[PDB]
Amino acid sequence: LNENKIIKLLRDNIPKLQLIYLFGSYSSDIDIAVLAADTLDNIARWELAQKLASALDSDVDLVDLRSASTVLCQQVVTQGKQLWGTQQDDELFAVKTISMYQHLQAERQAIIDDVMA
Amino acid sequence: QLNENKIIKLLRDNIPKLQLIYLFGSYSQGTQHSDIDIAVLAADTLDNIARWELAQKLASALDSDVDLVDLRSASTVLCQQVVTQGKQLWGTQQDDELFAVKTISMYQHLQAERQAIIDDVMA
Amino acid sequence: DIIINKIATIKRCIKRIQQVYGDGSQFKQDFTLQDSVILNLQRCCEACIDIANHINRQQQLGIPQSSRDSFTLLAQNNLITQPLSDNLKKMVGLRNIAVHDLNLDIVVHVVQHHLEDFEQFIDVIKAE
Amino acid sequence: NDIIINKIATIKRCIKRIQQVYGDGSQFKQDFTLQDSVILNLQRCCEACIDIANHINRQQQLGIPQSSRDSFTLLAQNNLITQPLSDNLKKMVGLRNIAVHDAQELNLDIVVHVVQHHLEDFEQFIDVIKAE
Amino acid sequence: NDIIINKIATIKRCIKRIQQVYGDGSQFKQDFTLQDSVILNLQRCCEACIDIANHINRQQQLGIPQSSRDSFTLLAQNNLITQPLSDNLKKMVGLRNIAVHDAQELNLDIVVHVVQHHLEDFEQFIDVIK
Amino acid sequence: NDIIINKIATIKRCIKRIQQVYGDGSQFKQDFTLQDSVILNLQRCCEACIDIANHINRQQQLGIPQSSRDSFTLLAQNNLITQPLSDNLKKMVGLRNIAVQELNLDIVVHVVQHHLEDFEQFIDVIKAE
Amino acid sequence: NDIIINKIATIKRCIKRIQQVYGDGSQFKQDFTLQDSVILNLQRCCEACIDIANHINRQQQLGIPQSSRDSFTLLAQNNLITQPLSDNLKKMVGLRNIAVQELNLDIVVHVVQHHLEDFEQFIDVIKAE
Amino acid sequence: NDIIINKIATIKRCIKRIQQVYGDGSQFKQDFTLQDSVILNLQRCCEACIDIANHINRQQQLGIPQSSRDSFTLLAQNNLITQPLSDNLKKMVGLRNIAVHDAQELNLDIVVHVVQHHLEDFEQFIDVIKAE
Repeated sequence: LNENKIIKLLRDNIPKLQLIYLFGSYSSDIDIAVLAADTLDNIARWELAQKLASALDSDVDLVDLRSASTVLCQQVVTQGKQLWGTQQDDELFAVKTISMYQHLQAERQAIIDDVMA
Repeated sequence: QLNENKIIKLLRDNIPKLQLIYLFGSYSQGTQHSDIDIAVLAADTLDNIARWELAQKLASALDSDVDLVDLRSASTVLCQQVVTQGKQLWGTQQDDELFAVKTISMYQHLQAERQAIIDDVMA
Repeated sequence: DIIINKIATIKRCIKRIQQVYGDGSQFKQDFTLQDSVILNLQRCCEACIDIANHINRQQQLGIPQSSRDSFTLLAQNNLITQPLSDNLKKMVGLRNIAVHDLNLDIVVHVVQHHLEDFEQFIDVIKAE
Repeated sequence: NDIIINKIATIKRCIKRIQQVYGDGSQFKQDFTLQDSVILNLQRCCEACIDIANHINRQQQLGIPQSSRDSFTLLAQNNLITQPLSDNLKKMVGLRNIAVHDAQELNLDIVVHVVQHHLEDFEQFIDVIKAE
Repeated sequence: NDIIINKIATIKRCIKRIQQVYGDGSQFKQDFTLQDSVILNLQRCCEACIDIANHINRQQQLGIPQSSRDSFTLLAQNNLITQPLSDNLKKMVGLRNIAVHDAQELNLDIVVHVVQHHLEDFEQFIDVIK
Repeated sequence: NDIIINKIATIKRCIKRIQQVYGDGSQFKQDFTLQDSVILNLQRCCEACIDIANHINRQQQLGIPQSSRDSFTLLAQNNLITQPLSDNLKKMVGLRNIAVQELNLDIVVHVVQHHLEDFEQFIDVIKAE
Repeated sequence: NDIIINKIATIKRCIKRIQQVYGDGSQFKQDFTLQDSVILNLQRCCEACIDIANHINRQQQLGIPQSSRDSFTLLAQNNLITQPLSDNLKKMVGLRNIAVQELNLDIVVHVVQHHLEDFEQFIDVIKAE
Repeated sequence: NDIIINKIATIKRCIKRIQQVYGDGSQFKQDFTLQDSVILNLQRCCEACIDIANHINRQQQLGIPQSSRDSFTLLAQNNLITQPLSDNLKKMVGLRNIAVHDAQELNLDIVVHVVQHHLEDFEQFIDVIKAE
């Protein structure tokens, strides 16, 4: 992965960008998460994914952390590799993510227990 | 390389009264990037579900997706492709030549019948 | 105009099969009368294919992969019933066997029991 | 069924207590103790609703929530709540999220707006479940 | 090759068939049964001719024809057929199309001009393949 | 682990939607929309299984699969699924190339009627971890 | 060549069934079987285009495609499709993933309403031939 | 680190609010609003502590906390808080859970006991963390 291509492509296209994470198998698809000051238009985000897809000659899943689920925010915080953004913003995002996830586990554990026999 | 010996063996061990085996996909021309396309002719037509099952059996043995074509029930268009681009891996020369002219003749008749249809959809 | 002239050929070809195959006393014995019936059955078979291909053509129902596919395309769009589709494709197979390579108890059987299928196909098509 | 009634009852008790403590609104913004009571009873309403929603999710096996707000999305995707009400409850979860994970960047004008106009979203959500 | 020898026997069997059914030709042009016969046995010769053309075009790796014409054209373009015999048979499968598929615009003159002077054409193709 | 929990949920949801849409058959082979739904939900099942298999192959360090079928071959060689179930799951990988027709719709009915239990058997082995 | 003629036929057939099944956006909203139909026929369109592209790349000896997307770049680098249509066809390559679904349904609707013509444009450029 | 500075500040703010609201105790068992204020400020103290725990565990890679409770156990097994303080913080989380989610089974004498004798568990947690 040319991380610089990923960094540039998302800086040139995402207003007020704050964090970029590479996550998934590469840290099928290259899984990339971004956090900006606003949530991105869902269609615009898919189209920006395909531009990254073309430039990296591979499938790309671009996740907007401002509108992504708690479960998948937790995965980005657990396994992700930060490629851009300050150390402060990463630690803020982690503490908010990790806390919300422990709260969600309390709410839904009875559901996961019943679906896993 | 493609292991044509295991293709031959696997089909012989599983198809009763087998007569022809053809390799005809991208793998027959230059093994491009892809289905492995294989055509067989036996004395009977094969059960379609049984034929799909043996495709997956070869797929497992060759670690790639496999399309197994029963020429006794395949279209004229697809029979023409097997004789045009196919590589015979088993069977007599007599059975191959019988199949070829039967196919090629049927195909030139179908081209006469359907040419106006072809012309309209590609213009 | 193509379909009406093809239906005309089918009607005059069938009537020609019927006249020459009379009682069938000698069909099996003299070949010139086998030749006439076999070619006029082929003509009937060919003409149905052209009617079918003309209809598929005027309604973009698909590209036939084989001669039998001409009737399969009409049946998949509910323009002939699938029992009639299977009967017409049976005749396509006999045309194939006549053209490329015919036991003639098969032709006597079609002549005596299966010409109706030609006549039912033209009765449908013209009805639309 | 046992657990749903109690939650329903908890929502009503918490609604009333918010109303009694917010009284006329006058001294609410200038006394941190009223704020605490109202804010803590709002969180109770939200959490009780999530528990009702997840309990229904579990008994009818509609899915695994990926976030707290999704518990209401699963009720809407199976047409057991109207989606205008789904989005109102989801907005209430986000405010709980703010009041819990970030104490001081609550804007209390939103809190009083919820009190004055959106507490009936709890009673609509509660108005739908019961009859099911 | 067995496919060649079987066709060639088909051609010879069907030419004689043509010649016997049309002995005198008094009642040829008003009895169209003996011509259902001659038209049928005519295209068996054509069919047979096309099959060796097809068979040889494939074995010698000159290309696979998509029409009966292209089959005779490829053998001429590789100089195994005399080229006007390529046209003499390309014109014979063309006569046959009109003969079977459009039987009322069939001049019926060429019918008999072809069983007349051009029936040998099948059997120079036949000895040229031997 | 969230990846395995959601893939098992996706498999269950698709198996139910397959059964609900196929019904008794009857109208299935005559509505291309119900064939498309079943076929696409079968692919979803296969991919979710491949994703489960690859995640297990990686966290348990059994090796790197070179292909979708190698994902199940690694689980079978470490005896976490039986060889018959391994071979059944590989068979379904073939379904991907059946979307891209009536020669095949009995393949699909065959799979619907006889191999959905292989999906449920694979997730029962995975739940028992 | 039969290979490209039949692929163009399937693309046309799939575009028709997408339009027929989607309608005016009617109830495509909350009925999972028509979204499945639309999604799978869009996949079929994408695969048929990739196969047409690969057949031209290999018939015209433009190179060996390294990916489904690289298949369209080889045509674009030899000017048999323009760059915008190449990039439009490439962004369709991404569609086969989101089969494996509700705020991704806006993606699907977006493609149905604005990118069908991209497939159509591609087959008419190929019909030049 | 800046995050730990703000969580320690929040813990400080909330402890005095508990103190200031509980005054002498003469009215606490009586008034629902002072119970609500005290309980909500205990929750904030608990969450600020949990966030410190989650932050240290992540950024020095001691593990992924499954729940708020294990977040304190992982700090204890790497000997950055004493075991006794780990279990006190773990039991304060549980009392809050009963206090916010099921108050009608809440033993307020436990809350009064925590208010009077266990608020230094938080302050002991802050003195450890701060003395890194």
